Amino acid sequence: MGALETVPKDLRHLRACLLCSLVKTIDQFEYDGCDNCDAYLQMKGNREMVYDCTSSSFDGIIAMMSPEDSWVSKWQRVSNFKPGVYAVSVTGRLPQGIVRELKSRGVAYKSRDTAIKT
Amino acid sequence: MDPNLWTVKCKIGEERATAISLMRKFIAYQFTDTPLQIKSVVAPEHVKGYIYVEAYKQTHVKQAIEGVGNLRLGYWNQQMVPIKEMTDVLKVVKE
Ligand SMILES: [Zn+2]
Repeated sequence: MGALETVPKDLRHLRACLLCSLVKTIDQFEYDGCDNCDAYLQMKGNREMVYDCTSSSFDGIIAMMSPEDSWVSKWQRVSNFKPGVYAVSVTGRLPQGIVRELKSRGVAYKSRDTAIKT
Repeated sequence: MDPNLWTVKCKIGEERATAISLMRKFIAYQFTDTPLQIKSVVAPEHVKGYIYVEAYKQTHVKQAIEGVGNLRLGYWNQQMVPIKEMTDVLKVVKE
């Protein structure tokens, strides 16, 4: 089920997708887009879109191998996504324009910020 | 049914790298007769000196981490995370 291309290639300039929480390097989002969301986010080939759709501020990682048979994937709401590395919590928000466009297409946006705040 | 979480001693400061290495290992073996049977690995932001491995059986963890240098001091024993504490593994607090 899993693809090696999805896995972060190194630990520098890691970012997490604000829509699905997938973690890859910035160059990998540029090169391949988001493995889960790119039909909707279309960041492949566009660094500016990568900066808008992903965040360098995230907490923890999860190497998700069998999302279909994991308790962790259920808690993290990633059970329908591809095997890959995911952030435990992501700081940030998709731009309003992208959220509105997602909504018009039948995609809801629920924040990947899971942090307990204060 | 749902699997358990197990702690595995890990070379300090190498937790993130090791989780990513196990992701690659899982993918590497997925079309072989010796696949990894673990379900996930968690490296929480501020944890030092171990990682968490999700599996139905402890033996699956041992089998997955065999040969992984950073986990060599965690090879003989893994401790189960008490079920009541499983969401604390994934807790993030921001002041
Ligand atoms: Zn995504």
